[PDB]
Amino acid sequence: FGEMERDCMIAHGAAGFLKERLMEASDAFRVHVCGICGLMSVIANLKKNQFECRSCKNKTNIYQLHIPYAAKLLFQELMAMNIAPRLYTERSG
Amino acid sequence: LKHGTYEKLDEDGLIAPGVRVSGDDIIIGKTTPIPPDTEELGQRTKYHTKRDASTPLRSTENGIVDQVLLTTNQEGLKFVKVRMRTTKVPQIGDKFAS
Amino acid sequence: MFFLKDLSLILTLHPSYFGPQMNQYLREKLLTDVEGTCTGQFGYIVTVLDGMNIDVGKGRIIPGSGSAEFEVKYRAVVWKPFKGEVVDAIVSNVSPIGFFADVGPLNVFVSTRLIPDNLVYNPSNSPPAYMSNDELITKGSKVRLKVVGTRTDVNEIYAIGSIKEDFLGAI
Amino acid sequence: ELAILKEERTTTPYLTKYERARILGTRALQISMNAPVLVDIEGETDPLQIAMKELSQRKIPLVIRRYLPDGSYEDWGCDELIVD
Amino acid sequence: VSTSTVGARRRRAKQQVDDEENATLLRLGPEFALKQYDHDGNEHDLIALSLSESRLLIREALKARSRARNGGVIDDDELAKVTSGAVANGVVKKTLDYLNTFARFKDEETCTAVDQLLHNSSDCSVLHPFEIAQLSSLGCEDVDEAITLIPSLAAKKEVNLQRILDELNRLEDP
Amino acid sequence: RDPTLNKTVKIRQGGYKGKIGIVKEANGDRFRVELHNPNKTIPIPCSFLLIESTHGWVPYEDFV
Amino acid sequence: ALEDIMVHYDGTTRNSLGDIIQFLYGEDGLDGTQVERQTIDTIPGSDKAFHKRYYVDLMDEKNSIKPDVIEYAADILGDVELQKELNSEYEQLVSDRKFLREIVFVNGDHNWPLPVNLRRIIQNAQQIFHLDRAKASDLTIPEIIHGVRDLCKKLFVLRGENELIKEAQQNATSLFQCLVRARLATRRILEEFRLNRDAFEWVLGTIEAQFQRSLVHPGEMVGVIAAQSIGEPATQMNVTLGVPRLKEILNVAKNIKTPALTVYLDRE
Amino acid sequence: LYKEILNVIAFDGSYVNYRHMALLVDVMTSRGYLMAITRHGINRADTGALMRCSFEETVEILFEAGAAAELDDCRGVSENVMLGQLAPMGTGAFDVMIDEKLLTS
Amino acid sequence: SQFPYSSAPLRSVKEVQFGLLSPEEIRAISVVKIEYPEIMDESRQRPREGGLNDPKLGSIDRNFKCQTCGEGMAECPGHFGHMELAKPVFHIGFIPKIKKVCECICMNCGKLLLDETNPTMAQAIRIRDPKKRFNAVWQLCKTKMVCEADAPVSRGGCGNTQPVVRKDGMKLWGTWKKSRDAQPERKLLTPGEILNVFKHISPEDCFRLGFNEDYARPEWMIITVLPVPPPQVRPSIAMDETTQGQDDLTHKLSDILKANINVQKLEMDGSPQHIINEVEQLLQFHVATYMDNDIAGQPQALQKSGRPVKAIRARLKGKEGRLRGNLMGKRVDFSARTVISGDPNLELDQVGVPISIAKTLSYPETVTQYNIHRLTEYVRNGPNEHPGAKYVIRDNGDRIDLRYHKRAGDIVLQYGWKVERHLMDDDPVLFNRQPSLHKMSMMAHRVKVMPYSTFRLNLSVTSPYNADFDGDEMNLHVPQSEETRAELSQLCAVPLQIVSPQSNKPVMGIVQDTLCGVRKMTLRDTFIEYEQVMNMLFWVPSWDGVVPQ
RNA sequence: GCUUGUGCUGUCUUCGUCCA
Ligand SMILES: [Mg+2]
Ligand SMILES: [Zn+2]
Ligand SMILES: [Zn+2]
Ligand SMILES: [Zn+2]
Repeated sequence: FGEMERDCMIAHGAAGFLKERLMEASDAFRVHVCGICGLMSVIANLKKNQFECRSCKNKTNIYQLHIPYAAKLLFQELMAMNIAPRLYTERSG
Repeated sequence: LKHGTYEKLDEDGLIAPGVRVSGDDIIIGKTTPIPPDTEELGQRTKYHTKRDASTPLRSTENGIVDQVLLTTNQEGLKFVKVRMRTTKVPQIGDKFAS
Repeated sequence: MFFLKDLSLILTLHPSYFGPQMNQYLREKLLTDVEGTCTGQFGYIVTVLDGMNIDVGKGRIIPGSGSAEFEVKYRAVVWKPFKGEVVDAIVSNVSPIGFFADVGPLNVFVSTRLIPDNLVYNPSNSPPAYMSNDELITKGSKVRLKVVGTRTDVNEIYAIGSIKEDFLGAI
Repeated sequence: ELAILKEERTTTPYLTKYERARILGTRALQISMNAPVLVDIEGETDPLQIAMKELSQRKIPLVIRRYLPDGSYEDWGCDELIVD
Repeated sequence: VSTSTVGARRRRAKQQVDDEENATLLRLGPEFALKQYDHDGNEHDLIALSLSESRLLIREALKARSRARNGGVIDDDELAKVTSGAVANGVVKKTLDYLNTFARFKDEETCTAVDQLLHNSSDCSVLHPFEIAQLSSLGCEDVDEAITLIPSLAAKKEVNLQRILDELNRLEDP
Repeated sequence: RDPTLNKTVKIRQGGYKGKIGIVKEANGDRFRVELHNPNKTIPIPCSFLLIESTHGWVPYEDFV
Repeated sequence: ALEDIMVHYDGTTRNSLGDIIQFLYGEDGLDGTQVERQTIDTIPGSDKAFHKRYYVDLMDEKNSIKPDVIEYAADILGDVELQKELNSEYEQLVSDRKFLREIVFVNGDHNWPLPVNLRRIIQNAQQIFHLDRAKASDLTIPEIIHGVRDLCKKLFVLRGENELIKEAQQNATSLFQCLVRARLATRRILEEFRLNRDAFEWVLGTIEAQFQRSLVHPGEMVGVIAAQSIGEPATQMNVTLGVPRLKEILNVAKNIKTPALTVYLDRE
Repeated sequence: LYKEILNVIAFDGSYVNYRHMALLVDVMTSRGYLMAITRHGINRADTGALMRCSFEETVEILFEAGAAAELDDCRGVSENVMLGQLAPMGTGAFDVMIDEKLLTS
Repeated sequence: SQFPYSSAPLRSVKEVQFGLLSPEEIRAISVVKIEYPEIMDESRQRPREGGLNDPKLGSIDRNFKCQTCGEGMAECPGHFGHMELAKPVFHIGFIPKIKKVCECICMNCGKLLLDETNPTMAQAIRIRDPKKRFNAVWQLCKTKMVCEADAPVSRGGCGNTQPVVRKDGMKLWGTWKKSRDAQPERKLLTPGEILNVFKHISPEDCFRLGFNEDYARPEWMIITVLPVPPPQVRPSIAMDETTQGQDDLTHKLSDILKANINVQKLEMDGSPQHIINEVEQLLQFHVATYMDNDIAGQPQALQKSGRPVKAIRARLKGKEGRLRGNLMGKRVDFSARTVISGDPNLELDQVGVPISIAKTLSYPETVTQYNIHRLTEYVRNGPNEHPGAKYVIRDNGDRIDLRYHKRAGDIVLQYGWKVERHLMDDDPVLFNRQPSLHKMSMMAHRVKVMPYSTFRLNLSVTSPYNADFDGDEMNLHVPQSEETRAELSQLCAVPLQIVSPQSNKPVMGIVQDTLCGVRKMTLRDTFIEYEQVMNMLFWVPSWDGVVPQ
């Protein structure tokens, strides 16, 4: 599903179909993010039910996101080049 | 092992000409040795020492085995070639030109 | 120590409950999910004030799943211990390593290394107790202890007290 | 604050095609997940057809929140938007 | 589970010493700071509650909920059983027992007089609400005892602590 | 596991009578048999088959 | 370049930053699938033909409405209030002719894409209400005047009571109102189309409904649609022209291949 | 600019509706100066870094955004596409809420 | 519902805040320190701790679990480590920016060469945009070549002359006009010195330069500690049945770690400055080519085979890069492709689908009381008969593969479960032909299951697709949800696309022999007898049963 | 007494198919 097909689906106005194509029919992934630093550095043990961002030293302000696996890979490669992409779930102003 | 069948192989691990083959069926049986695990704790005849490296038929193809070649390579190990034959009849969607 | 706090909860409702009794069902679900819970950030939530007249607002339909998400804001009474605070307690169990007390729902453990030496543990006593010449502390006896450390769990709080300082011990 | 009072609503009073498609999809999904139906179905079984029947009779229990570019919004009921 | 009305608090570089919880230093953290905000965003003060005020509030709320659930038609056990959840029932039973066995003021009018004395007083206009709750809860008898139990009151020597304690003992039912 | 998997079989009834095949899948009575000449696999009930043995063709019941 | 451009619920065209690109999409707020080529009847012709087609004089007997097309043909001559209404209509038509001929279309072109096909609506009304036969019409002239005038103020592109909103709304429907007034003229309705009361009300309601249906829908991604609509002809295709000239235009090249001036001289 | 684009399009007899070319030249002249449809024109805007990097000069744009501590507000379609979210376009330009008042019937 | 339950609330991303990573943050988010170049412990499995494949960095194996989070390969995202560098090095992407900042400030007392007293500087301060603010400040302070000890009253200036700094390779040279002509000395500006100078810059001066105190600090452009990506970023491949080859990034990290140990040992034991310079330039080269191997004016880092090293930068750019190749467009599931054929007996919005494609593709239908009987009939039919089904999905998400189920006839369906039934008649599907020049290249059709292996189209839709039947192929996409099906059937359907917005005219018409025949049949001298008239009238689906006179 | 096994490389190069 190339870029031109994406533009055609934008021109149709079908946002739900585009989201389903690019996530459910493809690399859908779930990550946890700290609510303070906004980094994907949370250490989650789901069956032990314990979450922790060791850097920010917090256990309660943690959320889960559904993002493409390629987006996760891109953010990790950016982090490898010392760039800090921080994902926040609220606006500031 | 693979999900395909192995009953069409002979003792030497090679299929014989004249046999029907479907997709994924195994036509060349090959194994490579592997250092055995702690299964020497006792497994009389069922301890794994080999890993399967067999050649399956292409999943979209089927036909008859036409000829099986056996020889040795330049170095000196065995070397096999299997030829499959099938007939293709014209149908809707086939390309023709003048 | 008890406090009044403005709390919020996110409630997700399945489409099978989209009926006229949606508001009341959300209220009872909120009550069952809030009353008696223990969160380390806040402490212990004991009751919710005005529990039958809480505004729930309009729920937002989650895209791709149909279920509605509600933001419910409420005021509740919350209790949380603090480091270096002196509170009363009631002894619940006696052990050679120390005694276990109860401060409401919170259970506080005090080790012998935070107990004065004259309060020697007597296991032969009926019931077993940490007793001195003029003091006798056993199960059900009023004790005043100072909280030194607090341990936070996933949905539990563990507190450690001490009675080695003045104006503590038996009361 | 961001909400706009019902008397001074200035957006179009007609249901756009995107809103119609999204409302039909959401209602069909809810019906397929065992939500109560508000219209009498004669012999219909398909959730999308039941949702379309609900829309034609103005019985869909959903609200459309239209967002303005500055951040404010207007709330419109599915029963007060004209559908062709 | 439940989320406070205070949000944001993103990453920075500076570290402060007023971050650890400590009753003695009167550092209650951001979520229990002296300044709070309601659902409307207006200014709001931290609301401490003594055991008398807390007991009155929990009894009032519980009896209101019990009356509402019964169609508008006193025992602690039945009132605790009104609530739902076995762990919730145990927690409210433990709180009811703790409050009952340490209730300094079981009367509404006595609690009202105590709150008015501890709020409208000129000396108490500077007192932190946590200090007020601790004084009304612990039932101290001496200035030295109160200072030892509550180290924050040591730095506030402009408070008529002894006469306030004697008034509290007088209001306390023997 | 059925005793008829990967065994040469002959069809005795229906529209494919007298065609030699090999049993590939056998779950509940609907044996999947590949046909030697038509490059295809067809479903067939166990009643319509004839399993080869050392002494001529045997029916399904008389073999299992 | 155009991917993030969308029509919003206030009618404006904006990008992802909220910067306004157009205060109304297409300067008329219409969908690109809802317009057809129509002729504006006040633009072409001579002054004699325009006067003959549109002017109705109730004093001169040979330059009035015909007597076999109206049942009220007797008590019509000599009226002054009705003559004032007809004069107001004619002055509005003359203003429209001046506006279109002098500001909008100066070369006389009058076949332009507009919404709501009026010819189709008129012939549909004629077929539905059986407007054949020499039967006189019961449609009074003030009814025609007030119906057309009210119709020309219900074509809502923008909603609101602000004065700027009203000015933008009046601006957005100028050409379409000119088309409607040129078609639904009193003499034309009475003689060429021969509508009656029911047919007239049906035509007015149909025009209003179809104009409401021709507006662009908020949420449209008109930027991507414009990009595809411009790039698609480029796929199937001494002054440089074609793809190199399109590249020069889109890159804003400083040194184009064939610079040129178009110099116009004074009349003499 | 509209006249030149119209000349180029209409020379070979083709026809394009006015609104498309009007939107194009309005984007090309909205900033007060001529903005070319190139990386020098498009990527010198105030749009989000994630939206600009997906066109051209990805790594340079990301390095500049990191060094400048840029904040992407994720309002564009490209950011939501590459984050796997419902883009605020078409059917995603509004929210759907549950009507409790109507449900009483 | 394909992910295991988590008590963390589910939210979406509203803002992305960019910035640089500080050494404190790199150390804090790390789970292990990497100091051993050897990948394998003793060539006997169980990779060495503290190495580049430490088991705390994450698990990329089926049977092994991550020792940091305890999750399996499918769920573990990977964890970062760090690698302390013996000497600081330049970040290859920020060297011109470091040069410009060095021009902007004073190399001895870390202060801007000009203050707000200059009105032009105040105007440069006023602009909010950090890039333009930095540009203006740089355009001003570049001219100023001397720190001012007193105000042009002491501004704190040390008075020293500002050198001219020129870039060559990755090395900056600062030419001081030491005290008309004299002998000027150009000395190397080592990364440690610039780092120390940047560290003294006040926060307010940092803000004046367009940097941010919290997220983008000027001394963080110098690498003192290197974050180590998890194995998920740099997976190993299986070259043959036995030997497995390491990723390029792993080899480059091994080279970096060897150079670091070399620098450290050299400094500790004995220090001839020339050898220090050589080995430290080798370390700088390795760190620079680990991130950017397309550096102009110097040779590329090569593999043992002679192919150049694949750097991180080259993973993110081009058609096959991360952005264009895996985010703006990707490969998707639930799709089909085959040759297309014409069908005069199909409706305009219908598509003919081969039976094998209908068996392969599926739609997950929710079990309700309106369809439970039909769905259990489909489940009884199985995955090899049409109409059948392939999977039964429980509420908890467990799939039941109907191929390998011995009691598929004894499966009872509960309300709320999902059945992945085969593609059926009248299911909406999206149909597409490349290149997709306009939005009529993707339209939603209705499925009709037919024999033979081609897709079938009405001939009037061949114009918007620009397709013919001499070998063309077209793609098909199956929606997987009720909302997505409604979107396809109400927005993208073929009848809704008849009139295009490009030229406000139809894009579909009567074509080819239908056009020729309609011209021939409507000629004035064409007459038809009663029997043929009856046949043609019965051929009309919309005919009302009344024969005309 | 006897029970059916559960998956796949990477990187280049060349030749082709349908548009353009
Ligand atoms: Mg072709
Ligand atoms: Zn964090
Ligand atoms: Zn892990
Ligand atoms: Zn200086």
